[PDB]
Amino acid sequence: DEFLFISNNFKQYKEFIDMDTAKHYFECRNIEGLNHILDSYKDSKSTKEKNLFALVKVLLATLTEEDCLTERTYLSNYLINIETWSHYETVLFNNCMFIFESCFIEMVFSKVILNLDKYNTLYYGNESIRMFVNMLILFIQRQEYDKASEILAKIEDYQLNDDCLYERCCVSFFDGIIGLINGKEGAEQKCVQILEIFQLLNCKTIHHMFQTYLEAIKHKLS
Amino acid sequence: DEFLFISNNFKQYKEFIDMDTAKHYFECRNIEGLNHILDSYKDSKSTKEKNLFALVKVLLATLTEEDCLTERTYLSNYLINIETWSHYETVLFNNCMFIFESCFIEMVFSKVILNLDKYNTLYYGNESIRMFVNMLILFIQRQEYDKASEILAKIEDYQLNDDCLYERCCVSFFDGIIGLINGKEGAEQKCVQILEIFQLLNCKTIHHMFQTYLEAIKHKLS
Repeated sequence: DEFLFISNNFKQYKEFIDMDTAKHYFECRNIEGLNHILDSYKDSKSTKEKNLFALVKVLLATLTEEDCLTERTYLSNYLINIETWSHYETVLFNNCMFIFESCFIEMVFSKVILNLDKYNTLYYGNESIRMFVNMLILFIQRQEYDKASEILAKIEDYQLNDDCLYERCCVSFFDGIIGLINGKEGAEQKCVQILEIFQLLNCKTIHHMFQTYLEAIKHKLS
Repeated sequence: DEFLFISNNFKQYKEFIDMDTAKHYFECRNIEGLNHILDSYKDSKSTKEKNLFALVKVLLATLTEEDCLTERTYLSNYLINIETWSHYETVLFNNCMFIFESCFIEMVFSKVILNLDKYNTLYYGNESIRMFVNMLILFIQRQEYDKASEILAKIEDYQLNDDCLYERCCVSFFDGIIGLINGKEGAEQKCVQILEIFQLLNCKTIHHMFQTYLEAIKHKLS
């Protein structure tokens, strides 16, 4: 029957939806973001309600140049002081890691690296890497090379856990990027080689993405 | 983490809610019933979408003198042709068993009566009985007494199964009703005794329900 119907009681899944909704609400519509904030300050009592309000506020602030230090520091606080990693906090982190300072991001990453393995027995098995790469990108666009390299070394030591090759591809490619901006020896060779392996397997989407990135970095290399 | 988050894929749970929406839309709101039918004939392709469309059709038709024999026959069809019973169909049946012919209902009772035990290991543990009474009243309100007593005899045979005390109370009360309309021996005594036991424990809601029903039957005894 549906006794699993009772397993609806974990209906905080709605939060996930709302967040996700808001995550794309950020794209265009503003006034209903305002409505969102209205409703979520009507219900500003619980910690996750506060988290949601904080995120919507953050997005609204990037939309309208507003300062939002309260909500920013709140989110940073919450994500730093979480003990055990659940998908909720990984979603939240992946969403709002853009306004985070690289120290906080570094610490959060330092935390996920152990509680990650449940994604590795299990799209979502890539959520991990989807996080890692995101971080890396944000470091390279923030031009924090030592911290990026720190992530890379950490991940390469933790490459022992997952033998998935999209991982090793990304770490070698971004390593190549580091060498590229640092002006190292065979960096661009690594990058363009990985691009070559990407298009060779006729995986046109990913190859397009990473080629676009490499050419964007080359452009910014002015 | 949330690997139970992946178990969102059983998101046909929406149907339940949708159904539930209509369940209270039927009480008052018409216009969004019309909107519902609009959308559900817009999407009249899948079987449960068809089920929902049929239910909304049914409710709007009881509200607004429409015939809805087609959708009636559809619902009857679906509820006859399920092999193994799930909570979904208990919900659907409990919703639309009002416009049904007692024949289909009879077969449904013959089918659900075995698949009941998931409710019996397990509000919802009483849902089974919540269905039965729904049937029973509808039989007496349709004035089909022999069928009602027949069902009751079956339930008393299946009383061996569940030792829940709301059951024996209900069957004793309705048995009393049967004796009351057939004019059998000391029936109303049994009824008023059961009501008495209800009100003695100061559970006024249930006692109120069954007393108002009993007085309605007393009235119709003209």
